[PDB]
Amino acid sequence: MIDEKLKGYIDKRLNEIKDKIPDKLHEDLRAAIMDINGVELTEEDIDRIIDLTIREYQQSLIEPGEAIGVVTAQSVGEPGTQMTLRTFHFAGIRELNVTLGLPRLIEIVDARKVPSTPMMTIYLTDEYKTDKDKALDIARRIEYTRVENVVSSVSVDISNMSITLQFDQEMLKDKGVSIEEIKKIITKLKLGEIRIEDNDEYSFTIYFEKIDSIMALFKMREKILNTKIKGVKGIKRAIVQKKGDEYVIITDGSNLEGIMNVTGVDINKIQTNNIHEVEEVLGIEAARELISREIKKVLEEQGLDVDMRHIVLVSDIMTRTGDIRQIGRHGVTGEKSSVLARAAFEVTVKHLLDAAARGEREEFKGVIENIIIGQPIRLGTGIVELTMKPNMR
Amino acid sequence: TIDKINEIFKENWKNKLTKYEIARIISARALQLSMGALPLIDTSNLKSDDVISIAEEELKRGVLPITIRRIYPNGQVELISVRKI
Amino acid sequence: TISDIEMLLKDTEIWDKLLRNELSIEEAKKMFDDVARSYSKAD
Amino acid sequence: SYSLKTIEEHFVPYSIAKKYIKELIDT
Amino acid sequence: DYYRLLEDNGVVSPEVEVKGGDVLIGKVSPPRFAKRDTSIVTRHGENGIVDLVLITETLEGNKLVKVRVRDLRIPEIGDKFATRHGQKGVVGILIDQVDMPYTAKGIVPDIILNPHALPSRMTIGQIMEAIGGKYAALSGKPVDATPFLETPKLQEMQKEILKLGHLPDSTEVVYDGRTGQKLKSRILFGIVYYQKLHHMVADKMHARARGPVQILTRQPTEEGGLRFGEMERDCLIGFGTAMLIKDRLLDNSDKAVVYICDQCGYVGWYDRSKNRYVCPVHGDKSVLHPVTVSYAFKLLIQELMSMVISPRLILGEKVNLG
Amino acid sequence: IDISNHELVPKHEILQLEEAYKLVKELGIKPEQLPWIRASDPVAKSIGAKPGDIIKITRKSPFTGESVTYRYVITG
Amino acid sequence: GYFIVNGSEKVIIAQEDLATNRVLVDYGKSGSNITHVAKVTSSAAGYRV
Amino acid sequence: MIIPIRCFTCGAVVADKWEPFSNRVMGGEDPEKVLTELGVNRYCCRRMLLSHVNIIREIIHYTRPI
Amino acid sequence: DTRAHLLHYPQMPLVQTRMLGVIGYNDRPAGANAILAIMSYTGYNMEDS
Amino acid sequence: LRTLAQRLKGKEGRFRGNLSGKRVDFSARTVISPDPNLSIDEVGIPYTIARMLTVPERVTNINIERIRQYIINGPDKWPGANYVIKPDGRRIDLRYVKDRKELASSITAGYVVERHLVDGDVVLFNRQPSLHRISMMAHKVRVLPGRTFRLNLLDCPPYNADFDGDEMNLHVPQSEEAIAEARELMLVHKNIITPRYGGPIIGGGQDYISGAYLLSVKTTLLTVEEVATILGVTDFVGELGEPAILAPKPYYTGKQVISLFLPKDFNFHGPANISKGPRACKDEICPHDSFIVIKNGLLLEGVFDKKAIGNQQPESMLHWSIREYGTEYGKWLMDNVFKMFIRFLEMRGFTMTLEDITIPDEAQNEITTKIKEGYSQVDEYIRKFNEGQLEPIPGRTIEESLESYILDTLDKLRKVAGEIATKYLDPFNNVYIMAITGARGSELNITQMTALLGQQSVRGERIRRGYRERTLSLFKYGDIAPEARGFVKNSFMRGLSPYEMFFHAAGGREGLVDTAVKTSQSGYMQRRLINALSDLRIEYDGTVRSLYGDIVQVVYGDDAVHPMYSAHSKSVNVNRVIERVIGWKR
Amino acid sequence: MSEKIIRGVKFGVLSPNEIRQMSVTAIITSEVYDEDGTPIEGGVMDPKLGVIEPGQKCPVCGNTLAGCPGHFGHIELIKPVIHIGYVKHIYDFLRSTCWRCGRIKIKEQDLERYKRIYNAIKLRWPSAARRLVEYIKKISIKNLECPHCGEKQFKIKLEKPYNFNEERNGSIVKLSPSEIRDRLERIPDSDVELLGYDPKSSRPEWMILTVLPVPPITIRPSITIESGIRAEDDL
Amino acid sequence: RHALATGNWVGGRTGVSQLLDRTNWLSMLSHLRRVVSSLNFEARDLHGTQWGRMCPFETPEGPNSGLVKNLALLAQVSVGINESVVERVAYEL
Ligand SMILES: [Mg+2]
Ligand SMILES: [Zn+2]
Ligand SMILES: [Zn+2]
Ligand SMILES: [Zn+2]
Ligand SMILES: [Zn+2]
Ligand SMILES: [Zn+2]
Repeated sequence: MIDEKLKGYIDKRLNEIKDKIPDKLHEDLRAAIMDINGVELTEEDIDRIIDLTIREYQQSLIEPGEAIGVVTAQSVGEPGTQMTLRTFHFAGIRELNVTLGLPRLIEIVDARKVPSTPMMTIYLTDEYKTDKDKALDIARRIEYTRVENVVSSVSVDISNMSITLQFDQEMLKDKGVSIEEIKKIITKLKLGEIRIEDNDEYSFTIYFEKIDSIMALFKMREKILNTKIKGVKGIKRAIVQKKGDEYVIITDGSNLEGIMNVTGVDINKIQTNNIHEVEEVLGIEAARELISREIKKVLEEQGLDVDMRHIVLVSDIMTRTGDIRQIGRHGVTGEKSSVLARAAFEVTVKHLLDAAARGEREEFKGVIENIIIGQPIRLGTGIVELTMKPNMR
Repeated sequence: TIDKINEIFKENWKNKLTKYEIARIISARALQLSMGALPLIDTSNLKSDDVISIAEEELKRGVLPITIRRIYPNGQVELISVRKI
Repeated sequence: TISDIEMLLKDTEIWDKLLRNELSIEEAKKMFDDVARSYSKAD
Repeated sequence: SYSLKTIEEHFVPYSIAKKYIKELIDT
Repeated sequence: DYYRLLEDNGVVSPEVEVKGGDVLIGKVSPPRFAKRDTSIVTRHGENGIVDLVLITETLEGNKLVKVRVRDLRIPEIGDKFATRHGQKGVVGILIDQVDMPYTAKGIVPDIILNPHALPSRMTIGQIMEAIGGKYAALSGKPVDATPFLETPKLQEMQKEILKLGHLPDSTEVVYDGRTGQKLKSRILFGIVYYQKLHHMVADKMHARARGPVQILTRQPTEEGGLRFGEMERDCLIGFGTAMLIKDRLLDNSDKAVVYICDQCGYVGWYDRSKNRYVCPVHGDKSVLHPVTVSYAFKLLIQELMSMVISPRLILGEKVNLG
Repeated sequence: IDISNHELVPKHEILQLEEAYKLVKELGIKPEQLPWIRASDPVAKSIGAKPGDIIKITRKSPFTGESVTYRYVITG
Repeated sequence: GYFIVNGSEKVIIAQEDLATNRVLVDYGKSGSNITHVAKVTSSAAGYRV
Repeated sequence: MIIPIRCFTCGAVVADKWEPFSNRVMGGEDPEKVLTELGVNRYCCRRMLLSHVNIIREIIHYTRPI
Repeated sequence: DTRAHLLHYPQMPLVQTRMLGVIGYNDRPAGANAILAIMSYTGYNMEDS
Repeated sequence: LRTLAQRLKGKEGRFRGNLSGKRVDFSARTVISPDPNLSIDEVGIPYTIARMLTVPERVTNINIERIRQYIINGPDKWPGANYVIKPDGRRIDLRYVKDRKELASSITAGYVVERHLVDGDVVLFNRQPSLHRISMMAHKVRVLPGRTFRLNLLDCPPYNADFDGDEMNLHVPQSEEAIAEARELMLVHKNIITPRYGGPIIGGGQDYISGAYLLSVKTTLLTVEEVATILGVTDFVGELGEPAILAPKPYYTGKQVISLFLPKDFNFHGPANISKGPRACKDEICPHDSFIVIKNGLLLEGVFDKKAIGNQQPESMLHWSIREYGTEYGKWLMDNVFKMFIRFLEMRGFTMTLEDITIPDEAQNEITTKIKEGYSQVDEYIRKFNEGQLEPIPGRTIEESLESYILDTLDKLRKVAGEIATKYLDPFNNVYIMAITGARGSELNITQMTALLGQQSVRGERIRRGYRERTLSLFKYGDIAPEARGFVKNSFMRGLSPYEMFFHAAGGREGLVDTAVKTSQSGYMQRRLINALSDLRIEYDGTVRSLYGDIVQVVYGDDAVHPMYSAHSKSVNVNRVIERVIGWKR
Repeated sequence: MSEKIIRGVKFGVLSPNEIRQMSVTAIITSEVYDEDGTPIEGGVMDPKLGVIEPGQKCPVCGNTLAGCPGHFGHIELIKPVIHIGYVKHIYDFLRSTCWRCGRIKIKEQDLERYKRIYNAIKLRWPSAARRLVEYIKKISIKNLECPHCGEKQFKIKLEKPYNFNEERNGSIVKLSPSEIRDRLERIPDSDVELLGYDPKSSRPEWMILTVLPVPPITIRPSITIESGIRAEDDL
Repeated sequence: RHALATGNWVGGRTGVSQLLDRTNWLSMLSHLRRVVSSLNFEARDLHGTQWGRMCPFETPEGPNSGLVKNLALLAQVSVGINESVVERVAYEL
């Protein structure tokens, strides 16, 4: 119910103030004033609103010399004593077990190559997203189902030197792969001259010519059972789930390149639990974004609130060197450009002896070693230096 | 001209005084008064005989002559006075 | 791998030379392009 | 706290040393 | 002064006040490698009265003397009390009988417990025990609260409580003691069993002023001081204070001054006989400057020097110069 | 395959040498003091970034909307 | 139920441990050449193997 | 150990009522009537008389020589 | 004993289980019945006080 | 044998035991006890602590006379002096001084008087493990009789301190610069809002919330004498004004009493914590006063709850008031208004009984019927599983599908029983008031105390450990009935069966060890992060470059806004400004 | 004599000459104390090293317990021994350069180019400089012939913690610490500088202990509990 | 005696004998009836086999949760007999 003259005045004042505030805050302010209705607005109210907004933004600004590193470290580490492993299963999938809490945060900040219980959220393309059956088919296509899962029974005969494989009718249908495909794969193995008889339906038997010792026979059997029938490597099980007008796939394994190669999956929206393969494939900025989002998710499931600025700073300091570097002794803490702080972080003598051998000198530009000897630090009150003229007092 | 927010920050902190600088000024003035420096404000009519309180009141009034020189990372130095004449 | 370290050395030397205003921007850009072309040809 | 650096140092005048010490005694 | 109360035979007589570091048994020991004092000093914090003195002969033939000292502990603010259900808590305050809220019959609480302690802890057994104790005191009949079988049940207990003269739900009308005004609501009253834990505040205080330090590290311990530690150091860093860190980690512990040679940088010494500074390596020809550091850092430097590591401290102008 | 279209990947741009000179003069830093990105990273390889350059990256952030960060291109 | 040793009442706490002279079977660690493990603890007179 | 001189809640003397109450309860009379006619109606005193142990009878055997 | 404690006036529980008399706890009691009022009288009983 | 490389290695070595962290002087450690009378930036200390811990307080011409008094009183009398130091540097012990008056007359400028702690002295105060920044704060000394440290209740959240007998540490800074930095930076009231998120870390506890709610109910009415008693605890003297009710009897409404403390230009329109369920109308027209309406500093509508004055609650009325009127006003409001809340709860009466958790017999029968229906449904699922007619959920096995079915059915049963118990429960009980207002309660606690405990799961699954195909010898072989595997149909009011109690204990066993492992893991991770991030600093151009010169961020947080000064996660809450300006006529 | 701050610490290997010059006495006596308990001169508990008993004058400086920094001693080992803490570094020195001359087993022109590059970026890019140093070390270990001499080089293997085995003919031989010290001393300063070390502050031959420093009494005080007998530090 | 006083045992296990706790009656009784597990999150968990043998509630909080237990009210520890007689009776059966 804003008057047209009032709207013109609002636009004039906003264009006047646009240089004193961020573009997003300006847009939010402009949207908020237009939204107001049911109450009369006057010139003085608008002027007061704008002045209060600018003054609050100016008061909200950070202060030079702030020891923001220690504040961020404490703000991230303090909820560790409140984070619990209360929930073990992902979303509404009771079957899938995912670690999410303090251990997940520890393995995120430690930059572990392979995470405990890796997971993937695969979004279907616009063709396959609507229907449940095609999503189920594409999920069943990629599960890495080996021969040992499919076979009901395996029997070894020495006199015939034969291996008989017996399959379940339902379990063969559950995987969705025919026995002819299994036999074709076994022939593709071609580890020796082999004869295969059909024997009973949903079963068959294999004999060999140069089988040699029975130890070789049993090793061959172990090789046969540990043969993949279908699906890309690394994935244990894939479950189709509904997220609202769209069906996605929750995956117990992590293989970004393999899933990207699968037809029917858009490469643009793929979520991976681990941060290393995305760094290898999507670069370092995507890795930093994923690190921040994963930390935010971990802090969110526990229900406690931590500001996004601290998470952003932590993710920035993790990927400062062009790669996801471990926070601990092998990484950013490992290279402080100082010797005393390095030797004090973890109690070791090897670093002092290494520095002595290399002839390295400590510049004492940091904080940890300044406290050790006794000189003041350069954070907060340290950054400010005063000049006084006592003559005119 | 690094970024718009950087300019806002720099023009905001020109006319204001951070709490670290306030704490440093108060601590320096208190240390000076303890050794025997003569207070500039009127000693009497003050409810608190503590040196810290006298230094804080001096800072609030602005009598004490102290100039803070802040060195920007690019080499620029800014002088901020506390006299407030 | 010595090519990468030597390229890093040359690039940081060119940047420090630019920071001392020894020569203008365009010549430094030519130097950057020339060194990149020369030592990416080997790789 | 006491950093001494001598710049453009001049020789001590033997003839004017008496005048300098007299001025110092006056001060 | 410390041997005032020691008897002639060398052991303190029973029923005497013992304060601070008074001696209880006077023993002299000949040196192992000229008498030395190994006499028993009562603990500095502990004050009490000698209760019992016992003298015996050990199997090997040595005289054995035992002295038992008693100390009276009156409950105070900070003493820890706990019920039979897991409600542990210190004493917030001790309130006089006049100030406590009295009932129409005049019975004042012995212990008042905040109701907010109940619903999160979900200890219904405490209220059940309160009602059971009230019924047991009123009717005088025994109460059995064995799990899965209690005699009598709750309903009969409430009915009998009503019969004896109190409210069935164990609440009762309460008047404010201070102002005399009746509370707008009734207050539950019970006879819950309480126990006094041995974590008294009397022996749980550790406070240190200026005192002794270690011979090696020159740091305060034994009364010993509280360790500051990494986490508190980081809290102080987070507030940004610098002089406070210097006070808490340098001034009040292992504050030392060491004279360092200009050229080699090794730690020298001041000679009291001749005002000249002396360098261990350079002798007398070099100038040495005093630097104020933590003695722990000097100990670290000397321990590295006991290795083949050679730390050479580089001095710099204390002023900003410029 | 093209990865720049992924949601996790911000907007990468290669800025000219004059802009880099102005940036390093205003920041008062050596170019290597900036956070640096490897020249072999796929996002840098897509835009053909060369070592010694500075990459301007715009990220989507909830505080300002678009945030501008600068990375340094290093050798391997 | 307690001894008096050197004037102090010392009591031997009960010690709970896996049964000796019995064989317990369990799976081997995943991703290793070992597939199944059985351990037996023989408690001899004075020594345990 | 020995019965308190006064009730903890209200400063009412209950020590002199220990011997009659204990003797009559041990004689075979229900504690309720004995307490009611003895002169203790507040349950704060009743819990004092009802829940008492009289340890002092056992301790006099194990007394410190002093 | 090196460290001993004594409650001067201990009371057997009013609300007693069956096993209390078996273990002899009511002959060696470790507490006293306290008239308890569940109310927020002053605020010095907050946070488990 | 320990050698010179083992001396400075490991725990209790030179690096950690001496260099990183060392024992300090002028430090005390004592149990904490509650004390609501002290200000938020105050700590109560015993007389012995004050007498033994000293402050140098170098003599100047201004305080000389006052200092003289400290020397007239000896080391034993408080306030007094323990030592005197001449300008020559010679220490003198006041205990052995022949005559204290003649020495007191002798002192002049330049002397130092090591004196007992007096009221107003600033001391650092912290509780282990000292996780976050504000776990160590500067408090003003107040000397009280007793032998324990007395900490204000509102200060419990920042220290994570609760009164179980867990102790706390107090350090007395000696240097004048240290004292000044402690006062100007680490004072408690200046750090009311936590840096982790833009929200107040100091606020109403469980009892303060209940008192505020009961004082702010629409039905409360206070006479003149009751109002005087309520306002006596506060440091407020002024005209009460005409009572809200003038006839037939003069009555002051609780909101009227509260509004005397709100600033005269303060507009708020948030909902209360009680409007978190069905009773919420999401408007300022609800007959239930669940919508807080404050206009021009008058609490015209709504009640105070955890969402109005509660701690750790961003975008609350208290948070907005502090952000707009300064931390000094925040502290003043906290002290006075919260003491008023506690006094009103004292004089009204708040208790816990068995009637308010006891449900009527009809509710119990209805819950039993629901339980029987759920048991029949689970038995039908089991029968279909045994007969092989069960239809699995796609992507899952038969056993997984059956377990999911059973768990979902039992969870729905527990939720339904809780809803039934809440519906049949009294509209306004003390336990209900505690739960709805956020004062130490929850809906699940109400369900478990009244309706039924529910399914007890260990490590996220039903109780499976025990004999073969039996979790317990009391049940038949291979029984998958709900009652067999850790499902308790009995509330705590009704009492648990022996096997039900065993299953409850088995379910609750996990926390006892999870907390212990979590503490150590969190400490290790936080130490790692602190050691990695310690060098960062905010510069004068907005950059976050480290002390070695390496730049981390061109702008901090993309808007150079500290989380401490931001309204939750927003630099400026525009709707809040709109409220501040036009809320009275909204 | 002006109060100053500490700008930094220059770490390095303590040369035997520095140990001999810094020490206040040479320790030659095995015995620590005498029969009567008085400390013996020239022993481990030499009063010259330091004072720990309050009220006792220090012979070297004359200061009391407070004000005495503690004075070092030294013992002359008859045969040099390998410092354990530096074995790896010594290992890295042994296989990189030949025993014949001590030069790096790398062509001279490549050595000049590597030295120029390292000197250019030894301080600007410490990580890149370390990578260059490890690459030079790898290519020096790979080459089994000295370009300067042509002498055949034998693979040197380190068996933990400090045993060095050289493949002479077809047999392993234990490398004596004296021979290792000679090989290290034959290495030039420029080659040491190229390998990432500082020749002036640290020298490879200094890693083999010719003289062992005796720490002062101050850092290893003799604590005598009142009940017990005199106790000595494990050092 | 040296084994009982110190508590360090011959078999390598430690803390076999502890000084009797006598703060009150209950502490002494509990400390007498105490079983300490020599040895994981699985072992700390309450097992359905513990019914009638170990108390489900009595356990320390912290690193020893579930590893130190108290013998139940009606729990008896077997004394044992010679194997030969049982072997003979089984063979005769
Ligand atoms: Mg506690
Ligand atoms: Zn020298
Ligand atoms: Zn009474
Ligand atoms: Zn409503
Ligand atoms: Zn000396
Ligand atoms: Zn050679």
